[PDB]
This record gives sequence, C-alpha cells and structure tokens, in this order.
Amino acid sequence: WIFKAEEVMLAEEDRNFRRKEKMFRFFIRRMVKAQSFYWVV
Amino acid sequence: ESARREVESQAQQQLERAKHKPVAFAVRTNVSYCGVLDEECPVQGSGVNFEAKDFLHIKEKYSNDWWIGRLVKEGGDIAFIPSPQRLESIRLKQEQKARRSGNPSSLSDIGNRRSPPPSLAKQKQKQAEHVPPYDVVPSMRPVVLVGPSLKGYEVTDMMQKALFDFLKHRFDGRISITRVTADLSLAKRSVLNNPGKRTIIERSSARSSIAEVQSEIERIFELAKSLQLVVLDADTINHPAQLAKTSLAPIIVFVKVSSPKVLQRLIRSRGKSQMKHLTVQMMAYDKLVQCPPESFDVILDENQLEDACEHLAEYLEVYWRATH
Amino acid sequence: IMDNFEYLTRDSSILGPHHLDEFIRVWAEYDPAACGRISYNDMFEMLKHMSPPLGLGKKCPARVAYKRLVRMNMPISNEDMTVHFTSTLMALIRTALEIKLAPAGTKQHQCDAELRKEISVVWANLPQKTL
Amino acid sequence: KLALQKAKEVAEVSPMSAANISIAARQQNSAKARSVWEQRASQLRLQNLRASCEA
Repeated sequence: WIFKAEEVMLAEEDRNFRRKEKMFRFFIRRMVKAQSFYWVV
Repeated sequence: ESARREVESQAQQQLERAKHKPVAFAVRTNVSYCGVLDEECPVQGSGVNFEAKDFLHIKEKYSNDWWIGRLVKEGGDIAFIPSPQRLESIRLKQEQKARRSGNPSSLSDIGNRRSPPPSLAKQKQKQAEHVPPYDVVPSMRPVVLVGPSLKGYEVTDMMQKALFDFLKHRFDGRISITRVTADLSLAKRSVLNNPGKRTIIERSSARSSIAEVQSEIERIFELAKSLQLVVLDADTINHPAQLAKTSLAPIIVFVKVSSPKVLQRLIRSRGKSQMKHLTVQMMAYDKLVQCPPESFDVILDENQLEDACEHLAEYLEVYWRATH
Repeated sequence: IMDNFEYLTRDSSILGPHHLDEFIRVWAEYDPAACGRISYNDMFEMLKHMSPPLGLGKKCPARVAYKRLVRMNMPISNEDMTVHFTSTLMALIRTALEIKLAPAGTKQHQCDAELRKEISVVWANLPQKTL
Repeated sequence: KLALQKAKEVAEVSPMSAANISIAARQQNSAKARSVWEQRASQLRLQNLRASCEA
C-alpha cells in the first residue's frame, strides 16, 4: 500500500538528479516482482 | 366527491411529467414517521416509508404543507414529504393523544384544577435549543477518509493518497476531488444570525478565519448540488465525532490497521522523522480505534490495497446506482 | 500405531478404558453368579475395594462419592437389595468427564434420551442398566 | 466477516452479498480431513485447558 501511494505521489509531483534515479529505482523495483521475471529466472 | 379525485389525477399527472426533471436539493430527517399513513397526503397509498436519519431528494414544489421527493434508496420512486410546518403540526398531533400535555396531571384529580394549557404547553416554549426536525444537508454526502493516524504524517498521507488516486482513476469524468486547506470542524448552524458579517468590523470574529470556514461550507454545498461525487482531502479530521453534529454529515471512511504492532512497525519503516511523532501517532490511533463501528459509515480493514479499493468502489457504485 | 493412538496418548488422570478390568477383578470376589440382583451392604465396601483414583482419591473426595449415592434419583424405588454396579460405575464414568447434569440436576430425561439414541441398536439390553 | 460488513454497510438496497457468503461458505468446508493426530491434539488441548481452569 505505502509503495503504491509513494509512486503515485512521485508521478503526480513529476508530471506537473535524485528524481531521475528515484524513478529508475521504482521501475527496477517493479520489474523484479512480475511473473515475467519469475519465469525468466 | 369529484374535487378530490380531480386533484388526485392532477397530482398523478404532475408526478408523471416531473419524474424527469432536474433535482432541486436534498434534506435529511431525524424523526420516525411514514408519509403514507397520513390522511393529508394529496396522493394516498404512494407515501414515503422512512425512518430516523434518512435522506430525501426534492425536485419540484407542491404547497406550504407538502413537497415532492424521492429517496436515496436504489429504485426509489416519487412520493410526498410533509413540510417543515406540516411536520411540526403532525408532531404536535403526536403529543396530544395523551391524557395531558401541560402542567395539570390527571392522577385522579379531575374537576378541581382545570388549568387551561398555558404558553408552556405549546410549541412556543422549549426554545432554549429548538432542534429543527428538518436540516438541509448537502445533496451528495461528501466522502472523507479518517485514520489510521494523524493527517499530515507520512503513513496517513500515503495511505489516503493511494485511495484518492484510485477513486480519481476509477471514477474519471464523474468525480471531483479537491483539497480543503481551511478548517472544517466548526460547521455550525445556530451560533448567531451572522457571526462576522463584515471583515472591516475589526472584531474578534471579523479578524478571524471563521468566515473562511462558512464559505467552504457553502462551497461544499454547491458542489454537492452539482450531483457529482465529492471527496474531501482536509487535513483537520482525525475522528468522526468532530464532524457528526454538523450539517454536512459526510460519509466517514475508516482505513484501520489490524494491530498496534503493525502500525508502529510501519512507522519504523519510514525513518527517525516519524519515530519522533510515533507517540502521538499511536495515541491518535488507539483513540480512533476506541470509536465504535456504528460511528463510521464504511470500514476498510483489509490489509490488501486492492481489496479495499474494490470494496470502496462497490459501495460508491451502489450509491451511484441508488441516486439515479 | 494410529489404531492405538488414544492408548499411546493416555496422560492417565481420568483413565476409564483400563480400569474396568480392575473393577471386574475386584467385583468377582463377592458375586457368586449372576443372581439378577445383589444386596446393599457390599457396595459400600466395594467403593473402597477398587482403586481409589476413580471415585475417591482421599477422604475429602469421598464426599463427592457421598454426593453420587444421594441427592438424585436412585434405584432404591425397587427392592431394597438391588445392584448398584448398573448405577455406580455408570455414574463415575458419566460424571468424570463431560458433566452437565450437576449444575442443573433437573433435565435428566433429555440426557437419557440422547444416550439412548446414541445406543439405539443394542437389542434393548441396557434399559435395565440405565435405571 | 467481511461479507457480514458488506451487508451491514448497505441498508438502502436489498443486499445480494448476504446470500453470496451463504452459497460460498460451504465450498471450503468440504475439505475437513482432520487426521487422527489433529483430533487427538484438539482433545489434548481441551484436556489441558480444562485442567488449568480447574487448577
């Protein structure tokens, strides 16, 4: 719940440095929790 | 009699023609009464069978004794609602069937103290409070989130933000969400005729921000008049008891956490900044949990964000289908 | 193993399956044959002849035993010299665990009917023992 | 319990979720295996709690 809320907050803040790497980190943190990554590994 | 049948037919045709007119406003009752059993209804057998604290939508006008309206129930038809003065009359009829209403008791004392009913035996007295049977509540009940901690701290802000985003996305094009920066807990109706009518009085309330609160009250009223769903993001709500005696009567939504350990673990997961306020966060959490379930309107106790999302979505879908 | 699991998990404090053999061994010293019914005096000593753990641990639990023989309907309605092995060991095995007729003491017929419907087909040999 | 609240929250419309749990409650109560180890464990728990209560 908290992470979904945080990514929504970040998206609405950026849509209108730290921001770029934070967006990349969130995208990475979501590409490792999908069934595709599970089956590939 | 031909006149009564003629007025019956006229009222029925008027209802049939006005079934498809824009809704004017809405009210809420606080008394137990049925609109079908009365003989003064212009249409017999098609009254409203309501109870205490029910919501009515009024579209057109009938007279000083009755109005036309529908219920917020799903599939509710058009009936007639007794007027404020008519409800006062029927309430006086409620307290007249008894043996006595005034000061002279009937405890085996008849024929000596007639004691004609004075002003104390009528509705003229008892004006110290004078709670009105009818109140003009907003047409659409505002949706407000409370819990699981103080608004303005990370856990609560995100826990509410996620639900706000879900509501905006699922109901896109049919819902309006605005943040209410101003205070809201002082939504009073019977303080005075006009506390602080002008800002140049330089009085205690003229220089205050109460007028902002009232202005936000009419803003919420007119936005609920629009018939579209409204969700409030005011950061001054931490218990429904602070907004239960007002006129808005918003839909209280509770996003509770199963146990205190989970909440404080969650708080620890944020950092030291929330560790500083963890004490007050726990205090408000336990105080809000001690609030009983009947105080709230809906509950969100599921630990999964999705399940709570579809729960709230189903409740609001039921509300939308009920008021159309 | 599972077929004897209830025996392998005894924790003997309310042991009932194994003490019936001991009771039979003790009772066989008095009764010469079936004889239908036996006298009254033997059972008072019999309550002590058997293993004390079931019926009276010490002198104090004997009071509970004194409560079992009295305070409720007893076969005394028939001949004075009547067996109580149909009413003593039944009473002990009925009150030792799942005891509900003690707090009320009035709804005996319902419990008797439940017991009978649980033993509905025994060829009606117990009716005499239930009394 | 959720299905009880999903019907307790709605009084303005005849709730169909009340029957939803009734028809969906007996689908998961069919797999009551409860092997003899589990039954003996339950009986032992009852005996131990009763002994603690009597003290």
